[PDB]
Amino acid sequence: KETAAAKFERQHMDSSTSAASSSNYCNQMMKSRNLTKDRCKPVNTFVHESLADVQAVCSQKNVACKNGQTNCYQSYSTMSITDCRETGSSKYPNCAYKTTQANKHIIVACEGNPYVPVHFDASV
Ligand SMILES: O=c1ccn([C@@H]2O[C@H](COP(=O)(O)O)[C@@H](O)[C@H]2O)c(=O)[nH]1
Ligand SMILES: O=c1ccn([C@@H]2O[C@H](COP(=O)(O)O)[C@@H](O)[C@H]2O)c(=O)[nH]1
Repeated sequence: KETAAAKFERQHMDSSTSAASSSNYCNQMMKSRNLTKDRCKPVNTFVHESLADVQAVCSQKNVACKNGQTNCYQSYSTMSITDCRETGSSKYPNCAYKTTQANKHIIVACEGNPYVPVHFDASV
């Protein structure tokens, strides 16, 4: 079975491009990472940095998570990210997304041993 760590990688990691994200990026990426299979996932962020760099965030700035948990960590550096947000006219199974590239600090929740990202919380 897929570990929480592997699920984070599937849902939130895209090291292959620096930013590129054509206007079509989210439409394609959300489908293939199986984020559209059962419903259209409303909001989802992909991070364009190395896995080691995103894993390192788990030892960076400890911040409160949105749900009140204490295991969130904010990256010291900005990172290349793409936000995918479902459009108003998007109709499952034809999931449609607006693609927005940005350079922001990421906030992830980390768990386990090894202590690794398991949830994408926010960007700031
Ligand atoms: O900037 C964000 C905010 C939320 N999410 C995803 O949306 C899910 C649900 O978010 P929320 O509606 O609980 O904020 C999160 O678990 C996370 O996967 C992102 O990818 N990026
Ligand atoms: O603030 C949070 C939110 C979620 N999770 C964990 O992240 C994983 C994926 O949750 P989600 O991003 O699908 O909500 C789960 O194992 C959940 O317990 C946290 O550790 N902290």
